[PDB]
Amino acid sequence: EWQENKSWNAHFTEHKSQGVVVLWNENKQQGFTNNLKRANQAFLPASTFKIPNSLIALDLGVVKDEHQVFKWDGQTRDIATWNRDHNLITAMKYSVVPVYQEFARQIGEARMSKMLHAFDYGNEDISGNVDSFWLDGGIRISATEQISFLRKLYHNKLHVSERSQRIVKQAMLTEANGDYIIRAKTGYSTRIEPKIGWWVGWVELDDNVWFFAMNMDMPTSDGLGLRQAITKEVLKQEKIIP
Ligand SMILES: NC(=O)c1ccc(-c2cccc(C(=O)O)c2)cc1
Repeated sequence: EWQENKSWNAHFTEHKSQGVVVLWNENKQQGFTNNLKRANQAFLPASTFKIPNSLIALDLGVVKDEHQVFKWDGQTRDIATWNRDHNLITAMKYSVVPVYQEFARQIGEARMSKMLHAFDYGNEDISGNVDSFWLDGGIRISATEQISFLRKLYHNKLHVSERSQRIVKQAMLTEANGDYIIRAKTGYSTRIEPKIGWWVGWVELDDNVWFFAMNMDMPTSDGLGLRQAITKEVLKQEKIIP
């Protein structure tokens, strides 16, 4: 079941923004959104693709564990935190594209395609460069499809090892306190219009889990913080978090 709650539209417009938030109550098996159509609108995943990319790299032995160090290749890029050594945890944290492009080249077209078919991930189309298709290739995924994929990961039901799924869920850790845990990944798609931002993941409570997927128009990088801020306004209104 899916319910549209148009009162949530204010969380976008009052931030001078436009987008969709999708929530899924795991215990009750019910979904909610401010915009049913945009909840099903398919976009480039951009850096949210680091979730499936991590899983594939781990399960094929491209990445040995969350401590293996991926050396900076010495090229100075415009994002300062990219110009250093990383492991899987910090590469996720800082959304280090060049590390994951190396992952993708080592995975290769055939294995990448097979894995995304097995994951039932979006349109399963990797057309483009093997090392940039999630940024300017043919792959597309909607917010509700992100939730489908995340629910499989949470329950260790994807067609990779349990170990691989546990490690990626560790690398997705974003916030934790006495009230909730958030495991999630941001995305920022700029190479093809429309420019958008993503935030997808879930909120762990003592007695339930709330999955979420949001995207929003992102004409400038100045609004990137709104990905989390808008989502948290929805979570607070629904009393999922204080
Ligand atoms: N102007 C830009 O092209 C640009 C590109 C990427 C980032 C970035 C880098 C690291 C983490 C995140 C993030 O959202 O978590 C975003 C910022 C700015």
